Amino acid sequence: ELFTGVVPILVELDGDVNGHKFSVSGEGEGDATYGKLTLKFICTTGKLPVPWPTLVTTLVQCFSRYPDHMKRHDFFKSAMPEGYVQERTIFFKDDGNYKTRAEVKFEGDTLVNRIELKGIDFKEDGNILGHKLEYNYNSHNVYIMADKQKNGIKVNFKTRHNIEDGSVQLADHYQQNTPIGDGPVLLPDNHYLSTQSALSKDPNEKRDHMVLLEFVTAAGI
Amino acid sequence: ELFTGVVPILVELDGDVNGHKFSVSGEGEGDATYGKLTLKFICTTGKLPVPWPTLVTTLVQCFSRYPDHMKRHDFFKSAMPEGYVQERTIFFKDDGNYKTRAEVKFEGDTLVNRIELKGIDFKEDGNILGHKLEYNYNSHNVYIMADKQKNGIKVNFKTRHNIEDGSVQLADHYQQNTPIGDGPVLLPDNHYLSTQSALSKDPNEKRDHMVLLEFVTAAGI
Repeated sequence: ELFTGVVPILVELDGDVNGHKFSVSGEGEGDATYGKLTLKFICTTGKLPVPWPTLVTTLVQCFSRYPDHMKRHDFFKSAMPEGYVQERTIFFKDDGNYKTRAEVKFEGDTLVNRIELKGIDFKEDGNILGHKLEYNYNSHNVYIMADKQKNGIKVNFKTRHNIEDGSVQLADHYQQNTPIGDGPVLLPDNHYLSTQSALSKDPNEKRDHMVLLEFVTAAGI
Repeated sequence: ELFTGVVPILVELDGDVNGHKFSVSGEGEGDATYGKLTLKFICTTGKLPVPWPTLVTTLVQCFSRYPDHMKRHDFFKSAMPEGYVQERTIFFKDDGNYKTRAEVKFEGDTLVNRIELKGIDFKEDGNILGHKLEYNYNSHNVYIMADKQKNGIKVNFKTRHNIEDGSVQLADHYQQNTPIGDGPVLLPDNHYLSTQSALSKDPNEKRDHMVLLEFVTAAGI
């Protein structure tokens, strides 16, 4: 009954992309019984130096809806409340790469996601820094696998980002998750997450931000 | 001030796909000042004989957010309250094709969308009838153009539908809109609509349905 209701989420990221240091904080809530996510991200340092969509995947998979015949496959919630560490290396096709380490654990009643992001090799004439990315998101398949020795999961998927000239900027994600606690955790069979996201703005918010709605459900078994 | 607030939407579709006759009714509301859409679709005849996502585009572009420097390009709202007729022919790659005629006009305080859909040539071993389509949606670009002689717009875009085996079912849309009223209407310059949609289910709804959230904003000028 940790995720049986509506859970408050808090997100804090500190980033450095090509020297441009910045910070983002996010508040929202999630309902795992429905896989729904609702978060609001404010750039606490002023203007975000990278497109808001490139940070969607970095800014809580434990809120996925795992139908009941797939519950022994839910590593994410099996690691709670102590948590898990999520590390990734994201390669944006023909551009830079992000490196992120995050700790997501319950801190009281709130599920917290703290991250450190470092981006490098970003072209100034590229879509990322050139801010050529459109403000929206598509649906992707997130493929999971149990990582035996490490006692975790290896996740890996590709993301499609639309550019204003119609084209699509692809981003290769290489992900890993290992629990923080020393207790046993569910290693799952191979399977995937089906995610759908929609970005918008708050009509009454003055600060740079992104409003994100997201629906994620587990599948493949 | 027709679309300056929150407008109640009502949708009614009658369909025939390969002989399978069915009906859908939808209620929701839209806020054009924000391009937000929120609708709930119930299949009034029982079980929908085609995947719910193949009907998203058929089931109200006048709710698009048109930034203010693009207002003379908003044909959709320039045709109100009398309305416009939307006709389409949608070709699903290597499968059948839908034909739809719809009338969308204001009937009182409610913006109404009545449609007649006819689908044919659908493979039973195809993704459509074989119900192999995943329950989600991506973002697309809807390209508009003024149709001179006809006094309307010719719209045309392609849609991507994810299948459960990862792959993507493409759908080619050929669209036309002509006002119903005899009064002048805004013909616009070439431009496009950026749409994002997310599908979900009502936890308390027993009947076959689809819950859709959508954000659309105009761009290209």
